[PDB]
Amino acid sequence: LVHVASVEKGRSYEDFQKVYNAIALKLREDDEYDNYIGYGPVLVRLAWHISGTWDKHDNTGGSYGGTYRFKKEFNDPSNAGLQNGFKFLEPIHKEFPWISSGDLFSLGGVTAVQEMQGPKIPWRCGRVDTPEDTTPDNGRLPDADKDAGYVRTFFQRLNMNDREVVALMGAHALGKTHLKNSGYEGGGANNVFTNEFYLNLLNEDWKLEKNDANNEQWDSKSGYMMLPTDYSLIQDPKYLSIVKEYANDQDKFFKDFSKAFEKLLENGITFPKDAPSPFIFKTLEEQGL
Ligand code: HEM
Repeated sequence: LVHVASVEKGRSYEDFQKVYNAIALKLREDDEYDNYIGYGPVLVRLAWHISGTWDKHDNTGGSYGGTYRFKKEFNDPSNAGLQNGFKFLEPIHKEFPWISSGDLFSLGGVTAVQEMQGPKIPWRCGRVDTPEDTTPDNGRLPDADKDAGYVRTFFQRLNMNDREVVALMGAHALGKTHLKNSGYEGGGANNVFTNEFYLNLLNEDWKLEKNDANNEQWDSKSGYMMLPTDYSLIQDPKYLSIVKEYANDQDKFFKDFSKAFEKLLENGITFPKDAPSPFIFKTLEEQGL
């Protein structure tokens, strides 16, 4: 099964920079969402969930088809809460009806990472909407109550190795969990992209507690939390080494995250040899906007 990137007709870097800018300006404007976290974190999660349905074995799922717009995927219990990100992106799509849904969802994640002071994430256009019958079934996104061996095996389906997994998980510096969405009680939250997920794993005094949904999570007195799958990264000796690396090298974390996140958002897509090079968008701050 082959999905060939097809550039939206006549569009070029400047068109997509305009879409980036509209997303970034709305991120600035709609600042009260989720107790003043803003929409950044949920847009990153949305980009990951529309990509994380991919299966390397048959090239089903993945970001290309934009299938999150269909009820089966929109209503996946694993996607609870992401409707907020979809609703955020609705006026963007109305202003720019030419961008494909997969391009918009993935660009939302890139824009959020960069605007939250994260690394530059190169981004490629050309995802094409596919029909409702191409929507992947529920159950392809990962469980949080599991251990390191589960995480490692899960991410093999996405063609990610240990370093790529530990880098991607650093996005859990962002935002919070919400009991009503996922059965996990949120702790201290931020909307600035840093390597503090790794520092928190290594430096906090973690206690294994039960939350009000009767699920186990790791909590600290500082008010931070970790899922069992997060904490597995310091229980497994191979993951632990990489956690320590990223805790001690911000730039390395940024560079590895940027590569893994672009890869995640591009899995499943065949780019023609003459496709445009990846775009690196300027932030609002870099543009003086
Ligand atoms: C084993 C892998 C993973 C598991 C089990 C997992 C699970 C979860 C859960 C349960 C939540 C809370 C949802 C809610 O209650 O609102 C969450 C939030 C989040 N996840 Fe993950 N996740 C994983 C990997 C990732 C990856 C790879 C990324 C992106 C690179 C990511 C980005 C985020 C973000 C940014 C949030 C915060 C959303 C918000 O504040 O609304 N996650 N994740």
